[PDB]
Amino acid sequence: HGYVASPGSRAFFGSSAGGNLNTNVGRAQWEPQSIEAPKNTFITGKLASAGVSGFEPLDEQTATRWHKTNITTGPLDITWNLTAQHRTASWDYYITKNGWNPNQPLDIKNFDKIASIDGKQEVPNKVVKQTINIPTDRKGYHVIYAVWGIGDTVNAFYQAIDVNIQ
Ligand SMILES: [Cu+2]
Repeated sequence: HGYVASPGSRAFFGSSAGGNLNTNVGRAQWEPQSIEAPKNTFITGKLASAGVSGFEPLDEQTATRWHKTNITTGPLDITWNLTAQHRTASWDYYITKNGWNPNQPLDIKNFDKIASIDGKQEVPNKVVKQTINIPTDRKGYHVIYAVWGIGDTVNAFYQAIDVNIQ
């Protein structure tokens, strides 16, 4: 169990620690760490919730629904907080393509992978800090999809992150 705290994930922003910057986020208000589904679950319109019961409100998609963190292109620091550390296989990061439609359901086919970090089947610390590169053809509202792949289960934790790139 874990979430991306910086830039705050869509689920994390639904919690008090995230400032309640997103409203009406279901289970994300209290447990943004709990978005767990089998690896390689990428159902269109169910990326933000990973199809998980009680997280459905996260799947709404419009240009103005969610709070964005202002960021630049180039290096971006990602910080996870893990409420329950687990042995780890992988960390994968995707971002929406230039030209994507922020008023349509999220579809993984409209993202590129932009980073992949091997977990080496070790148990990470409670705070995990990684640096990924945001490609320079992205401007404006984009969604980063951060995926923490568990080493000793068939599951992963899924974190959609709303950013405004300038
Ligand atoms: Cu867990």
